[PDB]
Amino acid sequence: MKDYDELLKYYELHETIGTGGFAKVKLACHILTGEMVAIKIMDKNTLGSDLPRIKTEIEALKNLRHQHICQLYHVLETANKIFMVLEYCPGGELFDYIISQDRLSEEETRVVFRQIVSAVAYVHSQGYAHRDLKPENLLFDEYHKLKLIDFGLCAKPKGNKCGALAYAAPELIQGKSYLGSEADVWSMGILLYVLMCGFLPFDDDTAAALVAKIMRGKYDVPKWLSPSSILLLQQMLQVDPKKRISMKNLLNHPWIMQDYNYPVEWQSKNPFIHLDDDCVTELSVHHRNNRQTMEDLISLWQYDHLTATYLLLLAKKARGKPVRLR
Amino acid sequence: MKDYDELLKYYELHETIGTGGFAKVKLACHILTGEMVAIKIMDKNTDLPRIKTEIEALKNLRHQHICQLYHVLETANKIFMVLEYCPGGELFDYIISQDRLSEEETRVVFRQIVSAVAYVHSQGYAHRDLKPENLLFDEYHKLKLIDFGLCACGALAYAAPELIQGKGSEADVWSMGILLYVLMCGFLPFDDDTAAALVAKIMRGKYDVPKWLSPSSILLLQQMLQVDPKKRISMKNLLNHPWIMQDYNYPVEWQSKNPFIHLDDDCVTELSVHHRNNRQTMEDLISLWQYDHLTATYLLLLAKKARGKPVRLR
Ligand SMILES: O=C(Nc1ccc2c(c1)CCNCC2)c1ccc(Br)cc1
Ligand SMILES: O=C(Nc1ccc2c(c1)CCNCC2)c1ccc(Br)cc1
Repeated sequence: MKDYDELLKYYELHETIGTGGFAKVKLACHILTGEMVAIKIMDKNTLGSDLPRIKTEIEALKNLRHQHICQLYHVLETANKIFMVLEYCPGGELFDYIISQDRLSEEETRVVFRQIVSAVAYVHSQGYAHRDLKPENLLFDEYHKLKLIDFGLCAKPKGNKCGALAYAAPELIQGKSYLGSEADVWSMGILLYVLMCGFLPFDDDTAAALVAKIMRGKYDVPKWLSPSSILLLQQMLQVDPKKRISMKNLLNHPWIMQDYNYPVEWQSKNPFIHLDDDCVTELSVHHRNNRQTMEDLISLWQYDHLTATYLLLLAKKARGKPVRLR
Repeated sequence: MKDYDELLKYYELHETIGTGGFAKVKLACHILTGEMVAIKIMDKNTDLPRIKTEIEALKNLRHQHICQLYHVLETANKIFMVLEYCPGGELFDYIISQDRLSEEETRVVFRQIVSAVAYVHSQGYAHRDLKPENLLFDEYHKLKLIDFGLCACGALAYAAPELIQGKGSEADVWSMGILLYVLMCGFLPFDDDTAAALVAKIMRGKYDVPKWLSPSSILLLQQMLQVDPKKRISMKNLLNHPWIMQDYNYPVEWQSKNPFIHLDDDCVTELSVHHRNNRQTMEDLISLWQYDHLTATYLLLLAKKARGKPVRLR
């Protein structure tokens, strides 16, 4: 099977999780390292209008590297297919966690929300806005840690020139000039509300009635919400993006800090410079090449088999497993 | 979410099995019967005529080897299609995990494909996208044809020469021939890196014959893979072909075992106890086939009865 020749040199294929529209996900094992991955297989003759979104997502994931962002390891392409080798996320969607139970307690919400804030503060530090923050776009890994996905609508608000209406900021609906970041803080406000309430702050049977409600910015505060939760919600759900809470004040907000008593740690634990010597040395022995050639090659970050082997070795080291290539 | 309120009266949602663009497929449980279903969730704002084509065809087609439509729900933002549960995966996935299938195992599978397609054609439809990704295994390892978004220019590698040339039943036979080759070989008879080079190969109609293919398989492949649709084997001669009948000695049974007219009394009686009516009020309601919650409940109860479980609503 043609479209699979190159992929099978590097990965041993396990079960198909399934197929939705143009995209199939298959579990696989990276041969050199033994690590489990998810492979997103996209058919080019089915993808159509979504091809530019696929390219936008790939460009963003090449440049973003964080403990709460689903990691891209490898991009492969044939006549008919684009393959994205991605971080293994068996825990399902935050959406599934919400619908499976009545509303989350303030405490359960904070555990999850502090991870969302970490990811988004990092995205913004890199000059990006995600623009499609919603619970279907947050996955749990096997350590029950959240991983942001679906960067197909993302942009660089200060660089070279969105999704579910219920999560969209007023200024984003009305198509305004902005610093862009502020719209993601509104979407995080919506997520905070839905997590603690089990329903949206703005919802309706028609798109025109929903738009009007978002523009109005009036929402109910249920009796089970604490005063602390109400105060944070008012600061995030400001219709005026200039009056809305900054990422800086969100990171050490009293609600965020409750029970933890330290601010959100958003800085990435996974660098682009600052290579891991153990991994570089082990790659050098496998490829029978000198360390410095190896460093120069890794630093190109081509998202080829080398990028994948380096990143999965680094993942294998973080587990506690030996830093060894088979 | 308002988009999910009506659906969740009838179904308990389980995990996502796939997401691509506007389309997401989620596993679910039908609450009244306890039966598992697949739910295709389509965002209307994120292609609409293809969706309506599939729904129209599936409302009219009912067969043991066609993935069953149970229920269509629509909100402001969503179209939901409740479909037969197929946890055995794509025939495609199955083939590549085995490299290729024996002639024996190919026949078991191919006879089910011929059954589905002969029925589609009997109803005045051509499927036009027959490929191994469009054939799913159910929980009992029986094949179910999906993706009726094209009807009566799918994957070029499965497209008939006369179809590519723009000049409906004969073209599906060519596609089943491609499918027959891939099942026994594990690779395509016509393949290339560009669309123009693939088209040229299909037009010339020359392909390699691997050494492991029997003379019987080679002969059936030549009859299906005729570039001239007038020379190509008919559905009639396919149904009782010597290769088709080898381990079996009876022709392919293509007629549907899944009726629109005949209603099952046990299911009607059980639905009457849930609905608080007599028979005939219930029969008249079922016979409308609206693809509402009643069609789902009837069809799932009938399936619950086919598997040997009690004919009972929770
Ligand atoms: O890893 C993923 N999915 C997945 C992985 C493992 C399992 C599942 C999904 C199904 C649930 N049971 C456990 C096995 C996955 C990862 C990234 C993306 Br994007 C989409 C899906
Ligand atoms: O049920 C379906 N697929 C499915 C369900 C579960 C699993 C799969 C597919 C993938 C194979 N591994 C097991 C998990 C299904 C049914 C109809 C349609 Br259309 C699309 C998908």
